[PDB]
Amino acid sequence: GLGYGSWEIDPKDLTFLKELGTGQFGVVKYGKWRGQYDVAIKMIKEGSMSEDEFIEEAKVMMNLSHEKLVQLYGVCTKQRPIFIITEYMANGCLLNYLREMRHRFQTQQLLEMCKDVCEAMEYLESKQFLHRDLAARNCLVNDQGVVKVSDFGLSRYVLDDEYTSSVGSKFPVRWSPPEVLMYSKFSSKSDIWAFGVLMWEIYSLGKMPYERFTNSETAEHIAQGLRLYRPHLASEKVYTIMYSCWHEKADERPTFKILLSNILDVMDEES
Ligand SMILES: CN(C)C[C@H](O)COc1ccc(Nc2ncc3[nH]c(=O)c(=O)n(-c4ccc5c(c4)CCC5)c3n2)cc1
Repeated sequence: GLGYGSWEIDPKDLTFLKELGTGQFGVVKYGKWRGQYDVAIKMIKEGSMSEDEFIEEAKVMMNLSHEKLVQLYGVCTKQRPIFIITEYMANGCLLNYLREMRHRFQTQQLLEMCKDVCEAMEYLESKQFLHRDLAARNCLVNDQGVVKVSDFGLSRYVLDDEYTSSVGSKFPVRWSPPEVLMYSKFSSKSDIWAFGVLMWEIYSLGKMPYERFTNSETAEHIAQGLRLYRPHLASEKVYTIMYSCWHEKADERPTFKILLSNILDVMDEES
């Protein structure tokens, strides 16, 4: 209605039902939009986000529509804290889901999770849109057990310097290729590297990558040309796929289209 652009949701249309938890921008709630539609509501803590830049980017993000991407529905930006309204994913973050041993996952279920994420990433790659912080903690799981990629590009708007540089103390060192750690060279191939690490997280049922090392030690390890090794649940063919994401030379790493093809081939050979 009047006073709201196509990217803008009227907060008066929201019914708040449950608190999901706190993320790095603050509290996230579950609710309904116009009494019927499930939504998640990020409530953005004052001083945590580059809000004007995010709002301009939200316009681009809302047009990134793919079944395996958590949809941005709109933003509430007339008052602080601002809200980001997203698709609701009932089974929570992927990292926590993997760590719940009750699920007793078959490897075919783990490969399907990888395929979900790979499809999202092939879509973003086709739109020349980098995720910039791909990891299991940034994927969500719906009530059907479908995995979707969330928070694509959002690291660009984080004002906490601990997150936004290697000199910072919350930077995703363990998901980063050597050229990011050495030179801050972000590209499609840094997303590819991260996706390999995410496959490793899935097949390890949510272990921390390089779990016995510090971030500094991890940086040195990968700079010496050394890598993660094979999760017990990963077949030889699955391991080859994740390992292909870690070529020292970025231009030798596959595309998301190639990875998707490889993952489908393994699904065919292993089901
Ligand atoms: C019961 N117990 C064991 C699980 C906890 O109760 C956590 O349950 C949860 C968490 C998230 C969801 N679903 C959802 N759906 C769309 C989201 N969109 C966002 O932008 C967004 O930022 N989060 C989110 C992402 C990560 C985290 C939170 C929110 C809260 C802390 C971690 C979204 N979480 C469901 C259930």
